[PDB]
Amino acid sequence: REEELNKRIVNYKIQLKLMKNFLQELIDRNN
Amino acid sequence: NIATTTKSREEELNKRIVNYKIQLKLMKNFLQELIDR
Amino acid sequence: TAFTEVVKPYYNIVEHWIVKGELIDNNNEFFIIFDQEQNEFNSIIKLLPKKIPAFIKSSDKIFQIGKTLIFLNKYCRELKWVNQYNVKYSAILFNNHQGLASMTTNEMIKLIDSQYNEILTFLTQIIQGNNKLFTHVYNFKRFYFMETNDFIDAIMVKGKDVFNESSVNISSTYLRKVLQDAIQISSVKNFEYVDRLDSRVLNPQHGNLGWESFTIEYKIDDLPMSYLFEGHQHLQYLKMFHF
Amino acid sequence: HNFEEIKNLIHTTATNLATSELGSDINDEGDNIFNGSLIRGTFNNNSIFDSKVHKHRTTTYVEGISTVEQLIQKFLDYSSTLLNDSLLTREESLRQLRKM
Amino acid sequence: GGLLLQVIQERMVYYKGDPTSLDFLTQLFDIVSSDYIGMLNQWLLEGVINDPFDEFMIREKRVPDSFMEIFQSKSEYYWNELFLIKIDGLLNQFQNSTIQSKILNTGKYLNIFKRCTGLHNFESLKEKLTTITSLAAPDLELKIDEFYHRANKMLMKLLFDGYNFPSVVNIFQRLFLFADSFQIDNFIDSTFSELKRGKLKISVSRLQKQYDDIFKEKIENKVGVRPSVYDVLKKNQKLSVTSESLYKVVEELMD
Repeated sequence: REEELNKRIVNYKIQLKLMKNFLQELIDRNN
Repeated sequence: NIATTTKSREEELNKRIVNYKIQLKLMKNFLQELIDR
Repeated sequence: TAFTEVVKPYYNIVEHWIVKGELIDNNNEFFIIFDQEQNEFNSIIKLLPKKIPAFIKSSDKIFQIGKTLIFLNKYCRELKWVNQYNVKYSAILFNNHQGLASMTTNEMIKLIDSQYNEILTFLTQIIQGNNKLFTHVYNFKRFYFMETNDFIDAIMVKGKDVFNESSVNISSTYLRKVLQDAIQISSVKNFEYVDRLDSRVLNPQHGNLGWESFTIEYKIDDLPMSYLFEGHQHLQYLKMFHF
Repeated sequence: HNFEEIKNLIHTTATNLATSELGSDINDEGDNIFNGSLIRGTFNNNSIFDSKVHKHRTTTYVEGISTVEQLIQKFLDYSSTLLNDSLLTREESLRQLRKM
Repeated sequence: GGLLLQVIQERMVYYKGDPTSLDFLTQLFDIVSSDYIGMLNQWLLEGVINDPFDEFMIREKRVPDSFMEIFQSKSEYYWNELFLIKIDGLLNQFQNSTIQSKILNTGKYLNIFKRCTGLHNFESLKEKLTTITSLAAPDLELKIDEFYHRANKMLMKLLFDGYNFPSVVNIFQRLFLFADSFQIDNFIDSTFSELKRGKLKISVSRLQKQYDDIFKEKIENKVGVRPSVYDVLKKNQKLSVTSESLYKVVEELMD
């Protein structure tokens, strides 16, 4: 059963990484 | 079957998810403050 | 004339293996090799008796020096003494002499013997010193071989109701409560390594009751000693405990 | 009950640092190894051992907290414990608490 | 840019058995790499990046002027996002997660110390330090570990002895978790009629004042008398009404 929790964990890992990359893109473009 | 242990496996996973929900929402609030300017 | 320069690279491989404990030859031209597929320290490294050259001496000691060096500087993570040793014996190979090639066989054998004695002396001073191998083997015998009968009586009296239900029903919190209560009741609460104790259920099958699955596990993962003790030995320690 | 542990640990760390000088001296030898250490090329085979070993075994908080990362991690774990123990982490417990 | 080291190392594999060619290539690699060692040594010894060519792996980035005020308030994102590791220019020695983390955190911790206590450099401490002699040296991991331990030692003593963190923990306990419930009890008693009214049916600005009279009251002290950390943190706190109700805000992190 816990496979589902692990799957959601990895999905949120990807989402957090995307958000951080968005911050880096925005800062690079503003500079 | 996966071995049972004294430490609660599901509790650890759930705590990780909650800590990943706090980081996401704080990051979203910061990005909203950054974008609107 | 040609053999001196042709053999120098082989002696450089041997120098790197002897002093720092690392393998350089990417091609198959040495009598020591690795096995990445293996999953235990003692058998990742193996010797090749067919490839031992005639001009090399004390090969069976070179192998042990290199293996113990790898073990020390990658599992025990004792970098300080490894660095001190590296400096000490580089000051003999490269300063006193001009390398392994510029060394007569008698002096080369003597140097390898000195390195072997020093390395095994330090390996003892760690494994049976800071790690206290004998004490942990004694504790293995104390717990796995049932010696502290009071602790197990405490576990059984405290868990006389938890173990009744099927192995699937028992949860982690109930096991922790049982173990802590049994530790408090018995004389293990004053035991030096009471922290290391940990209970588990191996196979939570529907047809297996609690009595047929509970096993006590002594955690030694915090020490480098755990890499010496392969899983097969632990499995034979859990079989005899079951009986 | 959870805060007692952190209070004890932080008191121990404060006492440990009180007696500790500021700034540490680092010494080194002449390092004559040269070619006996360069190991130039693509790389060695030692990379497999670094991945084979694991460093998930850290406990007993000996001599208090020694790294700022553990200092932050202890408080993060404490806050996570406070949220999880309270009836706010599951959906059934939170719903029942809200109704009550 | 930094790709030259990769070319030399790739080139050096074929001449690994040739004495003269290997000696020349090793000498060339040693002299060429010296600048990179200078950058790394300054980063690990003083926490300062110097050369503006963006050659170095630890990429500190400037905050845009348009966001200066935002990043000053939320310094956590400044100190956690605007330091990066440029993976392209890394050698195989640094191609390890833990080593990368140790280098980055050592440099950041020294930078925090310098910016906090105001020191331009660590001359006052007069400590004896050893620099990394070469990238091919065998004790690179040991040197990095020693530098990281030094940085932790300094930052730990700063936080505990200098900034009085242990008392900040008790202050947070009191203010947030009511380890001393007398003040909050007075607050609830004083504003019992207001708190139970619907969100919009009561003036928000009054609760701020009725809270400050209870919590952040003050008696001043003469010049030169040191303030207590509790004194400093009392005036920082602000209590405000928010639109996100408890049962709604906690649902996200699942009148």
